Amino acid sequence: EVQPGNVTVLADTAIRGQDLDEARAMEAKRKAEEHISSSHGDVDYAQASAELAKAIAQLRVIELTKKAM
Amino acid sequence: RDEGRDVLLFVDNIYRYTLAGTEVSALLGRMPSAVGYQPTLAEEMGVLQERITSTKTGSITSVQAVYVPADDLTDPSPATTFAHLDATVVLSRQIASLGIYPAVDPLDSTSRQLDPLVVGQEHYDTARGVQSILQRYQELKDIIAILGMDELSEEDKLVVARARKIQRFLSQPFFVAEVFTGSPGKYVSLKDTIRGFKGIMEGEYDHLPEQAFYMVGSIEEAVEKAKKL
Amino acid sequence: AGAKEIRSKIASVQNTQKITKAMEMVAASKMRKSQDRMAASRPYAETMRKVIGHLAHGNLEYKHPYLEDRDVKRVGYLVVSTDRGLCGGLNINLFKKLLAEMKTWTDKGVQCDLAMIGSKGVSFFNSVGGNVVAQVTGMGDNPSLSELIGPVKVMLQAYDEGRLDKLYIVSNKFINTMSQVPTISQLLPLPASDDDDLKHKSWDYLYEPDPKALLDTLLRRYVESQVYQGVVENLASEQAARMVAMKAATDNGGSLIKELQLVYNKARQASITQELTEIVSGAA
Amino acid sequence: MKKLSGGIRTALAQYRELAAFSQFASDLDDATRKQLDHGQKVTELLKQKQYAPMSVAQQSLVLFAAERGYLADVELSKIGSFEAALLAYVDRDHAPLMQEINQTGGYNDEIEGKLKGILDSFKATQ
Amino acid sequence: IIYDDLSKQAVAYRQISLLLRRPPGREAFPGDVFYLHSRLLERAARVNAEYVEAFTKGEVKGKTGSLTALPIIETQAGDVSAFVPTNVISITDGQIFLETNLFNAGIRPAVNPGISVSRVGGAAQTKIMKKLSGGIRTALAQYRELAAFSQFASDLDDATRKQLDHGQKVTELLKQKQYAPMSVAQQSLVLFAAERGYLADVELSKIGSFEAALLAYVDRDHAPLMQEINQTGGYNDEIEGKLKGILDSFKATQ
Repeated sequence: EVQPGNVTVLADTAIRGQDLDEARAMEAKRKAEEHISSSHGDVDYAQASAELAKAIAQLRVIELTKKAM
Repeated sequence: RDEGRDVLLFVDNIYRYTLAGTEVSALLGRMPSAVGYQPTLAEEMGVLQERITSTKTGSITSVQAVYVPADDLTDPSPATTFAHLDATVVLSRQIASLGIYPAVDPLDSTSRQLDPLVVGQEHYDTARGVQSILQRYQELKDIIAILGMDELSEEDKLVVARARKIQRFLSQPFFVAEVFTGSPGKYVSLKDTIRGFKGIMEGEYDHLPEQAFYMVGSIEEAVEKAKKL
Repeated sequence: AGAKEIRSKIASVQNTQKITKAMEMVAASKMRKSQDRMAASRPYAETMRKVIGHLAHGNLEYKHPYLEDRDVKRVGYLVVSTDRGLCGGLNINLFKKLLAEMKTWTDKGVQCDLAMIGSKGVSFFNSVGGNVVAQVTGMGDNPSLSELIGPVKVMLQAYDEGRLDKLYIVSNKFINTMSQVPTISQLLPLPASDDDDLKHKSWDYLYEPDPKALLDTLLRRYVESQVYQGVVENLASEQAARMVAMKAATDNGGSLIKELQLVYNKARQASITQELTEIVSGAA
Repeated sequence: MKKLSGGIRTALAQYRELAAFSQFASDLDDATRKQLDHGQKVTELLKQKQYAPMSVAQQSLVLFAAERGYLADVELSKIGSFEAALLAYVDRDHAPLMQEINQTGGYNDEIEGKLKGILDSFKATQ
Repeated sequence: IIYDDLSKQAVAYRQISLLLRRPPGREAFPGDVFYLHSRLLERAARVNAEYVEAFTKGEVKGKTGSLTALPIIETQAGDVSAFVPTNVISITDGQIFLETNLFNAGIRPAVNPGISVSRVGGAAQTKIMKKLSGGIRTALAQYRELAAFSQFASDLDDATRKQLDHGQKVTELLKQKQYAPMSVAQQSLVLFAAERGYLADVELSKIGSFEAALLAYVDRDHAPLMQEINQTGGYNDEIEGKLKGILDSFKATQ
């Protein structure tokens, strides 16, 4: 886009096209028709949420103390 | 005391006293009581303590180092000694870190001689007043590290401005410390202390720098510390 | 009871308390970078809106790709949930708002299609039920425009074919470190900016293919950028809400450790009195 | 029993290891997620009414709960028990090949082969 | 003097005491179990000159005597709140807590900072070591707290990324083989490994070990300037610079 005293290039982040797009769309539709796991990148959250899960688990803690709920 | 004077009775460690009573009570073959203490510790305490009091001819006043076994103030050695104490002076290592050097923690340090009317209302409220401005400053101390100090309302960052200042004031230089230091240090009445603290926290001295109130006596001693800067 | 195991119980809560603290600290560092790429997402979109609004001045009426209003019969929702839990009600409050707003639509007899983004949302609507037409997940801390093209292409196509009359974005707007707000903005039917539309100038581009063709491409490029900066912002809200809700978990654990320490000291005493008593009374 | 109980012992033991993640289920990928479900079911299988002893045809049930996820289909634990009282009685349909396994107290391969088919033949019912 | 396992003495005394039918205490240990370790360790001390002169009857005059105690206590599961351990800790001026998971994790002289402590400390230390050891004590206990956080955090910033490097580099350096004691010239690699991080350069750990080994010899090659330190144990502004050159010079040998 060139205009009076300014020109900007609005770049695509990946090669676009009706062929490549319908490919990504069909994929998105498919992944929804079949609940299936997929890893998010975060490992810091992974092994931490796991340790947290094991450490929290099987504690009779809420029973040992006398708490209302 | 009977001599007519008021006196101070320091006990290196009252806990060791009651604990020693257990060794004896054990040697005399007396039975074990709760948590293996002597059945005579309720009485052994009541006599040591009830002898330190204020007669109408004199008075003994005692500061005793305490030891809480396993940090359970429910243990009889503390739990007994506690039903006798009329005050508690708590020395905090973190309060020492900063530099305020009667390392007493203004909260956690209790004294049932202030709670009441009995000191007087003015002292009591000034006391309770510092116990809030000083505490309110903590709650905001982590809403500040994580967030902007600026988004703290007017009256609250003026609270964090005043509290920041009372805590530097209630520091002090001791005479016995002049050998260690070089700074004379002094002795302030109850009245100059109330005036100084009440004066600070209820709109005043806000113009003085926080440094002003390090390590000095009555409030005017601090006011002159401001010019010296 | 049993001082033996109340210890390991305490030590256990101590550990989890130490973990949630680490999580809080980690989410803290992640937090700054999150707002940065949230800011870097702004130029592309805002510049493109000026170009649209401008060239939308003349060419729009003849054929809106998405400019004009029309009778609502169906509506779409691109929902931005997070790929990771442990962040308070960031997701629940969003879903709860969405559900409540979907209800006002279904009561009027209009259906609601959902494009899902992020694991936690896919799971939630898998349970409470919903018409998820497409999804993308597992982006985590590395969202991209690439991965959004799929789900957006599906929702867009539905609008083109008349199967959708409105299209919303659903995500949390990041106000400040301790305030994220569940928001449902309407993107497409283009709304309505006086700022970008009211003013105009003498000059005009020379479009290679018809300007009608570009007004379409730009409109689609824009809607994708909207959805991306909705995601990229929701992500910066996650890091905050997490490090905040994690400080809470660290303090909850600390309170339990204080209560446990009492329950322990009780058993510690009971244990030592009984052992002493049975020995001495046993001797007799 | 000695043969087909070996599968349960380890299947149970793995569920013991992942029990912690049960609170955070759905956070884990399908790989270990399925092992958790198998564990929940296999422990939901090992539970009986008070005065109802089993016939070493419990063998059929237990054994070939492990062999294949004949429980893996149609898992959800609510049905994972009503299937038990259903496999148990459709065997009394053709039980000559069953009192046989009962008296002999033994199995090799033919009997396994038969067992495999008895369940495949099963899910053409209920 | 060192009492190897006076926690075993305790159980031994408990045996005799129990047979004598005497009334038991906290952990079945007799009532005077504290008094046992009490009067034993109170015995160890530095006694003044006047006392030495009186006892010796004018024999010795200027010298001052002292007996240093070094009692050992065994703790179950690392629990020190236990009865006997509590008593002796309540008696001795400070302690050197050797942590388990440190020891059997390679890092052998497994002293746990932050929990270990020399009650008398500073005064007891040599004039030189006094300056070099100052920070190491505390800053090393922080590396441990931070390495603990490191488990879950990958992609940490360079500022803490460097502190962690310095941490594991000094912890590696601070550890040593058994039967090899070390000169008061140990502060050479103690001080100047931490002083300017002369090991921070060619840091990577596997070298941090062999580095110490050879630095220990190249100084041999001019040990008079070094042995001066072993005799006086003093540190001076000049002495500092003299040392500095020894390491800068070492940055041309390996």
